[PDB]
Amino acid sequence: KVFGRCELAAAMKRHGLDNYRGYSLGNWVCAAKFESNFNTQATNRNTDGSTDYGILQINSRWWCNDGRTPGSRNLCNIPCSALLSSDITASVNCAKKIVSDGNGMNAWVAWRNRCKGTDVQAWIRGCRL
Repeated sequence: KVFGRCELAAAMKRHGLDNYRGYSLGNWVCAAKFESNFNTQATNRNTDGSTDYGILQINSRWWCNDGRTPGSRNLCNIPCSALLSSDITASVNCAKKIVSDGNGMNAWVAWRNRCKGTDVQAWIRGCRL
C-alpha cells in the first residue's frame, strides 16, 4: 500500500506513535517518507546481507525473520513479510521496540540525515488529526 501523507499520519496516531518515547507524529511521518516514500511494500538489501522492510525499513539482522539473514535475532518476533502489509500494526509495534532500544530515532539513519533538526511538524500540516 502507498499511503497518503495525512492518511499515514492518522494511522500512526491511531496506533499510538504521536509522542511515543517523546517523538512527535511529524518525526514518524518524516521518517516513513524518507525510508519508504510511504510504501508498505518497500524492500532494500543492505551490504551485510540483511534487508530492510516496510514503511519504516526495519532490518532483518535484529528485528524480523526473513530466512536469509544469518544470526538474525528476530527481536520483534515476526516474519519480515508482516512489515509489508497494508495494515501497519506490525511495523508500529516493532518500531516502538526499536525506538526504545537506547538511541531513540537515531536508529533510523534516514531520520538522522533528513529529519533530525528540521521542522518535522511540517509533515502533519493540512491534516485533520
